Amino acid sequence: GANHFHVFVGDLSPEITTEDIKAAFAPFGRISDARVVKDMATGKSKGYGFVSFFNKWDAENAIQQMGGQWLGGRQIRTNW
Repeated sequence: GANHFHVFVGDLSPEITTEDIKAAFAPFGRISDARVVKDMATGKSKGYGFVSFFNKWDAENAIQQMGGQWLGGRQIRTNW
């Protein structure tokens, strides 16, 4: 169907899950999908995740606003 606008999130704490990373990016707008990439073998957090918004003037906010903000005792990268 119609494509969404995907936001990369780097430097996540290993304790961070799909539940709380969705809660951190919910204040900007509604989320079509969000997840933290786990390793297929072990199941621990790889370090990064994705958050896809419906609107672009929304992900654009989420990238600029969260660029270096603390989440789980670690500053995060944000980009497309």
